Amino acid sequence: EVQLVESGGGLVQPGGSLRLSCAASGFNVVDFSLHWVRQAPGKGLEWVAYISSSSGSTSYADSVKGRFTISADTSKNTAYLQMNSLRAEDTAVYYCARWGYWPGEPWWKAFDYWGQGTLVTV
Amino acid sequence: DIQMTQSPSSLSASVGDRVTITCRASQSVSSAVAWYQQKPGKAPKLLIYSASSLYSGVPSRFSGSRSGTDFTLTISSLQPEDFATYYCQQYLYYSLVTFGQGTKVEIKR
Amino acid sequence: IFVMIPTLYSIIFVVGIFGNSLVVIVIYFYMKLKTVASVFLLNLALADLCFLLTLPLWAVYTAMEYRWPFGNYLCKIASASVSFNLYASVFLLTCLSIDRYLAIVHPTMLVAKVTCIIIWLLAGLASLPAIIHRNVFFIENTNITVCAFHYESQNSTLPIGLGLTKNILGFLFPFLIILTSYTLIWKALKKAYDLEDNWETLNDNLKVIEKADNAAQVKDALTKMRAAALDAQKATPPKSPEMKDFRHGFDILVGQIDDALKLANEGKVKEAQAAAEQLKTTRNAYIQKYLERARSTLDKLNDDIFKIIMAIVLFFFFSWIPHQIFTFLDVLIQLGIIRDCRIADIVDTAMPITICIAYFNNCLNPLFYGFLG
Amino acid sequence: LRLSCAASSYYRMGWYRQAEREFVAGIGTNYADSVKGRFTISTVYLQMNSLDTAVYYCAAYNYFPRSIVYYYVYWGQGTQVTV
Ligand SMILES: CCCCc1nc(Cl)c(CO)n1Cc1ccc(-c2ccccc2-c2nn[nH]n2)cc1
Ligand SMILES: CC(C)CCC[C@@H](C)[C@H]1CC[C@H]2[C@@H]3CC=C4C[C@@H](O)CC[C@]4(C)[C@H]3CC[C@]12C
Repeated sequence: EVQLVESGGGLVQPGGSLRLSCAASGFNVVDFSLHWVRQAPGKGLEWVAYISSSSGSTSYADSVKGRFTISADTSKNTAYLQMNSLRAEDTAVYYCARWGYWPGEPWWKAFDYWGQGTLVTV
Repeated sequence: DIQMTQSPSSLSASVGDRVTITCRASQSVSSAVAWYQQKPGKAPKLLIYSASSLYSGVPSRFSGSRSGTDFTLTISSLQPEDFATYYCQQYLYYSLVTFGQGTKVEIKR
Repeated sequence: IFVMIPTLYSIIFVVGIFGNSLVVIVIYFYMKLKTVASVFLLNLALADLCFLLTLPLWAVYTAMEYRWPFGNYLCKIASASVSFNLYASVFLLTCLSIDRYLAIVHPTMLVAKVTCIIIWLLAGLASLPAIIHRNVFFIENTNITVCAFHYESQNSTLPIGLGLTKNILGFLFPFLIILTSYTLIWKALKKAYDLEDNWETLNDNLKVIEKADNAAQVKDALTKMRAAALDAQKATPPKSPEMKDFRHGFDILVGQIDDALKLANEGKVKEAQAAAEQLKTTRNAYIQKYLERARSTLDKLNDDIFKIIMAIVLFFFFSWIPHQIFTFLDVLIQLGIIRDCRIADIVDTAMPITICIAYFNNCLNPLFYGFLG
Repeated sequence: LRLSCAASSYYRMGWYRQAEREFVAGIGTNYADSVKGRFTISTVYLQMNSLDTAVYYCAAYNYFPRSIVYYYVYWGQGTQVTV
């Protein structure tokens, strides 16, 4: 019954602010690190940002560093992604995968379950 | 900043053929390379969580391998539902994730 | 063959007698009998000495163009010696290969002595065809005498049986056992070298972290270190006590590398270097034992006892290939499998050369002690 | 008196007499000098013209310079003749 769903995708003017949710079910954010992977229309997958709920550590891609902000909520099982100052290169379908914690087999199963994906356009 | 490059940009093959997709890493990333399968219009699906360790729930025809920094994905029997885009992901660390460019496997006519 | 063959036997005799006598002297004085390999090499030298003692008989026999004036008892004894030399050499080489495999992959004098007794008895018992068959035979009414191999109607299939005994029991099974032992040795050495190389990469990148200023160099070194640690965790030593403390130690190591990477990505360099410094406590606690074992295994390759046995075993089975091919062809000819006159003349005109080169190991075995000592 | 060796065999054949193991005849056509011109050897068959007497063997060997490393001599069951 494991499932990750996304929300907040839509049309926003360039330079605006958008909020993307990753309301999950079947697990807890404290057990897995929720990553955000985008895919430009008719292009390959690109890693954007990630958050580790246990360690509180967040990292961003060098092309989205500073502009984007990622948070999480243990109670809601949601991993928000705050995107600010959106450019023309940020039009993509943003997925929200999950990744286990070292040590063990959960780490080796990278992005085993993905979210349905949400589309944002500028 | 490990860069993954997939040699076949597109792979037109017929049903029942054996297809091999090669993906190469700039550095050494151990066996931390996974393979996905994105049908058009939906999220990818994990196939080989390690370099060669098959996932659970996927057909046993998929099989990966490692020969250093060269990683290959093989499909023995190209069934009609095995026509999608296949990506190689290097996942050596959380902030070091890099996907391949994709290998759109098509129908050979 | 009329004069080329007897010269090689003379060279083998003088060099082998001078050589294999020094090896006995060296092993009994310098390379003192404190290991199984020394005992087996001493037995090999003694077998070579016995064959070289009986060699000048065959040298004279071939010089005189296949006429045997040394008698009947000497005709059978000088053939039993050759058969015994072949069988003792193959058995001692198998024992040496097994000893090397045990000493490398699985780190007793009584066992060695009993094994030598068994080998010197089995070689003598397998050289019984030359004792119960070989006799002097007068070629027709001519005064020619040859040291032939007689067999009656009851002792049928004796040529084919002798050829098969030489091929599979004397050569093929020893060759397979030696190949298996050396393949296992190669597997163990490859595992140990993988572990050692991965840890050397990890240590070099740790030293790079020590002499680093910005977070970019620290981040790259930590990336290389994490890749090396993940690779090394897969290089489990060959043979729960094991597979649970090695992997746990490397899990701790990779966790510390992840902590260092987490600190480095935030921009902190001093804390990343502190975590890299703490990374060696895990080595001193969990992985130092396996690193020492890997270095010990790799140190059993550069000793001058492994190269001697490796050279002796490889040269012996390389020099016996030409004779085993022609012996097998001879069996096929007398079995009726191949009746070609061209091939039949090839085997008879080249068998003496093959049997002459097949016993050059008895000459140049002592040369390996100096070439690799 | 005629003797048989049950051959009809690309090796040289011969008959040997042990009264030890002295040569008598051999074909590949040679005879012992003492018995030359009397015995006839022909397959392999030895026919007697007159009667010394002993047990006669039938060896099957190659030629002298051929296969000298492993020189085989296939003997046969002795057949003592009647004087
Ligand atoms: C380097 C020494 C040369 C030996 C040798 N050269 C010649 Cl020519 C002969 C005549 O038959 N011989 C005698 C001979 C030949 C082969 C063997 C032999 C070798 C290996 C395995 C078995 C035998 C054997 N042959 N007959 N009984 N045992 C023994 C004696
Ligand atoms: C590993 C090394 C030592 C092997 C020794 C070399 C081998 C391949 C050499 C040495 C002696 C050679 C033989 C010597 C004589 C003859 C007779 C000639 O009419 C045809 C070639 C033939 C039959 C040679 C074939 C090759 C041969 C068997």
